[PDB]
Amino acid sequence: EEKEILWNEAKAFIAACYQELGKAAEVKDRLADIKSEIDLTGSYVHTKEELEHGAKMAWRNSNRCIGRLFWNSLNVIDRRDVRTKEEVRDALFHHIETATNNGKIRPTITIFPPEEKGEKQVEIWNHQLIRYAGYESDGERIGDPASCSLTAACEELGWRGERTDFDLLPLIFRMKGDEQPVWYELPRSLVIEVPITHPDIEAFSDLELKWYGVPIISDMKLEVGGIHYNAAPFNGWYMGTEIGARNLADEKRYDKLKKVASVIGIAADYNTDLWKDQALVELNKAVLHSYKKQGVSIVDHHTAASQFKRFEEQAEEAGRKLTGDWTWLIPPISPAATHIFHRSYDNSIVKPNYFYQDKPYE
Amino acid sequence: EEKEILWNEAKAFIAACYQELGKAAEVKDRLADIKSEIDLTGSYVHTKEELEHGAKMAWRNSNRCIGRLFWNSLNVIDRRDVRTKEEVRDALFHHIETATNNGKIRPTITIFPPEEKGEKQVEIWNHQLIRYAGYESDGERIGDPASCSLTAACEELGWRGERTDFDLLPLIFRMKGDEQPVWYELPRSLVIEVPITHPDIEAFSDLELKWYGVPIISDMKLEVGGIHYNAAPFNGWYMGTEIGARNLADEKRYDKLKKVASVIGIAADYNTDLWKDQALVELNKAVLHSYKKQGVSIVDHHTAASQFKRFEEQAEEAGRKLTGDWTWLIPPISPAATHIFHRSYDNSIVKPNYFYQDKPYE
Ligand code: HEM
Ligand code: HEM
Ligand SMILES: CNCc1ccccc1OCc1ccc2ccc(N)nc2c1
Ligand SMILES: CNCc1ccccc1OCc1ccc2ccc(N)nc2c1
Ligand SMILES: C[C@H](O)[C@H](O)[C@H]1CNc2nc(N)[nH]c(=O)c2N1
Ligand SMILES: C[C@H](O)[C@H](O)[C@H]1CNc2nc(N)[nH]c(=O)c2N1
Ligand SMILES: [Cl-]
Ligand SMILES: [Cl-]
Repeated sequence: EEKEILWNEAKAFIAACYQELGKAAEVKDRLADIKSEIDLTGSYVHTKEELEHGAKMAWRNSNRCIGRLFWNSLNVIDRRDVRTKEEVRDALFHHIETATNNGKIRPTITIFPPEEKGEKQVEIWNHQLIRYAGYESDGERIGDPASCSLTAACEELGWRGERTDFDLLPLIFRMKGDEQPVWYELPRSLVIEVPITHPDIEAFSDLELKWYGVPIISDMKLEVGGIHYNAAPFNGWYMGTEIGARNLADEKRYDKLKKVASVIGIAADYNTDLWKDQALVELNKAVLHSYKKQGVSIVDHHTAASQFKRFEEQAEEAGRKLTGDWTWLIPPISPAATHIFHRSYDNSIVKPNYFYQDKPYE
Repeated sequence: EEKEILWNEAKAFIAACYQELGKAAEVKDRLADIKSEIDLTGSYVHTKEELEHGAKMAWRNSNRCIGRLFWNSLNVIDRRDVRTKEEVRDALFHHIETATNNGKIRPTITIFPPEEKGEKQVEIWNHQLIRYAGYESDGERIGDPASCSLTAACEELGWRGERTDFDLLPLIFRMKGDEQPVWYELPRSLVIEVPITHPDIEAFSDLELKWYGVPIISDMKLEVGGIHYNAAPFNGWYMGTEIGARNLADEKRYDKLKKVASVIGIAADYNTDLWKDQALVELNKAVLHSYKKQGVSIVDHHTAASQFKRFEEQAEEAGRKLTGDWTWLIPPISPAATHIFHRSYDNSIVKPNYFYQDKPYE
């Protein structure tokens, strides 16, 4: 009965995947073998090629992603073999090292064993493999509020943060069978961080801002042909606005705009001065400059939008329908200056794809 | 059979309107009289109170409008009495003068006689009562491209523009019965314009930019209780971004960003410099400064969003459902710095409301 759903999702997926791979003739016999595998086992196992291509399609179908031009160059690491928490740990460490690539970031995904009966083999608690802790107590606020609750959950497990504004959270995950997750401190040698400086306002370094090099999302499920890879962390490189216009700017995040206005020498008293907008622009210029100066990959929202226009053009030529979420595709800074703002996008969900799933805590 | 639609729209409208006006008891007898009026005549006529309140509700229900906090102070001018093109003209002139109010702008609407059988009594061709002409020929581009086609249609009627970048289009409209519209040159004494200067970059005036004081939208239909007021031009004051981030910035409008970058002393060579964003911010600061210096009403996107937050709060207290179009409500500059960006809005259409209708030409 769920053997049903799996089979249909498998037919749809294998047909399209083998088609795109020029292997249309092998569809029939591969489906045959799958049809039997589901019967006996209650599931089927992807070939390395299907799994690599599915992860690529899934990125291609991510409506909210402006970076999709490069879907076909995704570096897929197949780690369906892992059985131990040491192996998971070492896999997660490797992912960080290989994706980082000394600053020249490789979009990469590491794929762990999929859910069995909706039962997770590996359950990752981090939202990104590399994220900063957040604390709030007695009015006091330190670090990244977005991480307050995961931070409290790590501190239930005998971890303790130093309470700087940029404590690296440990990796934390649970193995099937275990009642509590384990946690491992990140080796600082693996984590590139970028101090934020401004191209020509030297006082900007007084803010003592920094951010980490690589956003590695670890809380989404990759679904491919009815197989549910709940643990499959992936990374791109940052678009500068994500850091400069949100992580560092939002009132519910680091909330730095007033501090930025002060070091850039402008008043923060009157809305009509547009001081927040000016602060946002200088902060965002600073972030791109710092990543570039440090030789860590990053893209500005204008170039990103240009690439996405190429993605739109490439999709039409291949005869693929384009889907997209206008509300996430527009950048949070000068959106009307990108072509994205001035057109609309069909927000339909096509599979394979990445999906939200609930965290264990919270 | 359309006597049907009219009656239902009339019941819905009178019930809600009289309710909001504390006149619930008068609903039954007023409906009675309407029920008979439709029977005999094929339509019904609004009282002055219903028409004023309907126009106010219609603004309140405009999902794309961030300025709705002030819906209840709309100044409604009832001009259902007009029968001649001289009267229409003089009504349109008055609207400009009274809405402008020497710079202290009054949100106003002038309401002309409604459609009879879907037949317009008065058919206004302008998109705004005050707009700039646009020309394109032999690669050459002058004025406001948004106005290219209306401009060509006026020049079919024996008008001729001087071909500056800021020619005022004439008022142009057609009376039921007439085959061609008539046109009337706007008296310059009625039209306030604002030269764009920057608070502290004196070279900014070399761009020789200006814009008109009052946006008076003349192409939407006001619908109230099944009555279709195709001619009912209305105005607010500008939000600075409409001028600085769109009318003057869009490549398909005045396309000034490169020129702005030059006078503000920054390079326009590299996306990573975020020169468009910086140009956008200085251009927008300039617009707000110029309107304020000239004593012409204007609002910045931050204050506007704050007012709209108050509108949201006021709607909840009155037990009214809020509707809104997130994609138009977010400003095109620093949208993530307003609360609007971070919540969602039900885009349902509630009546009374303003609607798009086709232009005669094009
Ligand atoms: C290579 C550089 C990449 C860039 C610059 C990029 C850029 C972005 C941005 C800016 C967002 C929106 C975040 C926001 O507005 O808050 C996003 C969303 C997303 N991206 Fe990408 N991306 C890249 C690579 C990838 C990769 C490799 C994948 C997966 C294989 C991916 C999948 C997604 C998904 C699933 C979302 C939506 C997440 C959600 O719903 O919360 N992207 N991307
Ligand atoms: C008092 C100051 C006002 C301000 C600042 C204001 C602001 C705005 C803005 C910024 C937009 C969106 C334009 C865009 O994003 O391109 C808008 C849309 C709109 N406003 Fe207002 N508004 C005001 C008054 C009014 C009035 C008096 C009415 C009618 C009685 C009105 C009805 C609308 C409508 C119908 C739209 C949508 C038009 C469309 O769909 O094209 N507003 N308003
Ligand atoms: C469940 N959402 C996952 C998530 C957790 C923590 C931060 C952002 C997230 O999603 C937004 C998102 C997702 C994938 C991205 C890939 C690359 C990139 N530069 N930004 C990206 C941004
Ligand atoms: C059919 N759309 C009408 C229209 C024609 C020409 C310019 C803008 C328009 O609609 C957007 C619009 C509508 C009403 C507004 C009222 C006040 C204001 N400051 N901006 C406003 C902007
Ligand atoms: C239809 C499509 O979403 C279109 O490009 C919209 C985008 N959002 C907008 N938002 C505003 N404020 N004004 C516009 O003219 C548009 N155009
Ligand atoms: C659900 C609601 O639209 C929400 O505020 C969205 C708005 N658009 C967004 N767009 C981006 N890029 N990132 C976000 O986190 C959000 N949040
Ligand atoms: Cl992030
Ligand atoms: Cl306008």
